[PDB]
Amino acid sequence: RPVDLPAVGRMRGAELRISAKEAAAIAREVR
Amino acid sequence: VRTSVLHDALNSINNAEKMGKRQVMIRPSSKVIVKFLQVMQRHGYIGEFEEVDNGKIVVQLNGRLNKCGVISPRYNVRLAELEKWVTKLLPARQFGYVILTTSAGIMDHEEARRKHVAGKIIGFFY
Amino acid sequence: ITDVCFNQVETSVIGSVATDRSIILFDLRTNMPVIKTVLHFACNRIVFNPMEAMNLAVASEDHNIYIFDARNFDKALNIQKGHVAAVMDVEFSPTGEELVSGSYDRTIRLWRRDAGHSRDVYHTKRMQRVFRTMWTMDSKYILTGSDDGNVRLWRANASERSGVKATRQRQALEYNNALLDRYGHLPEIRRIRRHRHL
Amino acid sequence: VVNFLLFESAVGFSLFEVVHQADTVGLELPEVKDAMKTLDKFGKMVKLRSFNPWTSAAQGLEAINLISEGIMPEYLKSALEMNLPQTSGKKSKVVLGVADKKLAGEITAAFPGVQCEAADTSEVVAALLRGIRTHANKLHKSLQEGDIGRAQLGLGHAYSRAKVKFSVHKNDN
Amino acid sequence: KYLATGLPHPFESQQQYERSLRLPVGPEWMTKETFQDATKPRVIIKQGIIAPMSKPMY
Amino acid sequence: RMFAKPFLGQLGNGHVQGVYSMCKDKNSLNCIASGSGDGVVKVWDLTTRD
Amino acid sequence: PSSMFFEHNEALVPPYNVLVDTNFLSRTVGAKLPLLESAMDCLYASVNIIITSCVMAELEKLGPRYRVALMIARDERWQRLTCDHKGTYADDCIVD
Ligand SMILES: [Zn+2]
Repeated sequence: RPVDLPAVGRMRGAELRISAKEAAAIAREVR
Repeated sequence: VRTSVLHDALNSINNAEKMGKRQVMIRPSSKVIVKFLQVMQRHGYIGEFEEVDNGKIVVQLNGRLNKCGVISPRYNVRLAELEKWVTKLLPARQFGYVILTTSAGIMDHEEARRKHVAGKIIGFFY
Repeated sequence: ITDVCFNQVETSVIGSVATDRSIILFDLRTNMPVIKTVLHFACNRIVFNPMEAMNLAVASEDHNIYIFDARNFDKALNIQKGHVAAVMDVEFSPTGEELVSGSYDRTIRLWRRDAGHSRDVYHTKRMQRVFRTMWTMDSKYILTGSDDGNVRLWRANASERSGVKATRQRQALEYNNALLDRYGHLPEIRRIRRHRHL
Repeated sequence: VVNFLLFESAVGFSLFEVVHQADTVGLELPEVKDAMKTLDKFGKMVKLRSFNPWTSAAQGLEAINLISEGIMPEYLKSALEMNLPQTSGKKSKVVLGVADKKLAGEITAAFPGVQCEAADTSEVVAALLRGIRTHANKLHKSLQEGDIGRAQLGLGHAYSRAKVKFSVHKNDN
Repeated sequence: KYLATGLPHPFESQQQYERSLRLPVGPEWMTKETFQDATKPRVIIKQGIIAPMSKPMY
Repeated sequence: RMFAKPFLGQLGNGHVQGVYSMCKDKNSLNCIASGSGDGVVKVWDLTTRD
Repeated sequence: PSSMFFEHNEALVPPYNVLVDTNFLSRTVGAKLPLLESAMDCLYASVNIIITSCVMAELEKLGPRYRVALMIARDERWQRLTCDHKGTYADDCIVD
């Protein structure tokens, strides 16, 4: 697998789609 | 059709950085693209670009960057969230930058921590 | 103005390239530019000849090295064409008779001054791109600053070992070089001396 | 770029003149290390120019007790006056190669036209004096009266006894 | 395969090139002085700083 | 073609990002310097490449 | 060897010397995971973290897709153990 790919959402081309749960999951981790 | 002309531009930049070309022809121009490349040029990942008119952008690139990307839903982010967002988007905290559309403009996360302002995550490069 | 180079032989003559696909000269004694020629493609780097004061070489995005005369910019004195991607750096040997070019693909190309085609090509899977190549002042070893973060030390004359040689050793080497200068154009000798693994 | 080099040994001090000097970029190369090993490929580098032996063991003792402390002796100044071309460093210099840095500074202060390179700082002259110390028995053998082993033995004993003051409080035999 | 397929670059005539080689280089066929003078290289590089030329020689 | 072995070595550990400029000393013989892409420069001595 | 009491190495006391292989290095860059910080958080002790030139050689021999992991390895604050052998095979280098 590619190393450079980030861990939050799926990547298609240059567009990175983040589901609404994942941005909530980061806000849960901060709190 | 991808209305995200920023994503079409960044797809062209990623194709050139993979294919080893030394310039592109970003055919639909904008102003958010120009600000994005202004940040990339501040951090030295792109040599020199010009906006010519019919317009389009000619972007001399150094061969230093790895990946460009846009965050498509453009989530809002505070500073205490910004640290975790940086360390979850970048492979390392000292490599690459996250782009923010703040109330002070469009800038990187280090300039956002300098100027003490939060905002929406729009894109990233490394 | 991308590159700048003092002429080391003739002092107070400065050459420069610019992204107008142009080369410009400068006389430092009367502080003004001198002449400007527009080429077809952009030139990455200018350099001068350390033994002949008037000859210069531009490494250019036409995959090409142009050896020019600074007195008559009408035509190129020589055109070295061997590359695949753009030429990033060119450097004359301190004896003034050879050239190194590091290219934007993964190659170093060693040239004679009157050749017009590659004497040698150097490459490596670990070498990622090539940005700056320059001789040592021995004119025997070349150095390569890459995009992998590595400065590598290669040698020109890849099959010629250094150090002190005995007389019957360096006579055998000089005899082989003179014999290849004579019979180097015959078919078997030609194909074996031109074969290099790219 | 070295022109001459000093080399001090127990029988005396000799200065060699280098011709076909050593490659400085390929000093860590195996072919150049093999050249520094073999006498048939290092005697092409060095050619013996001058030799000054001691007159006596007292002069050799004074020679060590000046050179190790750093100060150059008057007869070393004499032989350098005789062998080096008389210049002052305004338009042409002579590069000498010496083993010690304090001796380098003093030879440069005594002769302004001679630029000295110390073996403690410069790797070229370090490898070159290392090769001469390697082959020092054969480079001198045409004028080496006897050997060097007993000379080094007696001179090390004389130097150690002068440093220790051994005979004035060793009496039990 | 031992014949030559075309004329080399400086030469202009078959008689010129095929009569210009004409003499073996080796030590079996020529004297020692001739062998040394005929296999001396054109550029003789000694060790040291090869600095660019200060003043015109001629 | 058999004894064509051109690679000799590599100066030190290298840089972190790529080497985007380098320059020799035209007076000396073993003084090199190289400046990388993360803006760190290094001065190398060619006699001790470790 | 001394300091070996029946498969219990008494030579390893903190600061721990940790040799890094290319597989571990590629996967610790892939898992968004900081190398020295996670090693210190695993061992609860100060590590010094070394990379052999065979490991750097295999990371360089892999293409420019792994340039980020290469830069992460080429961080300056870590010890570089130069190897004196031929093949640049990281497994046999580490085992020897
Ligand atoms: Zn190893």
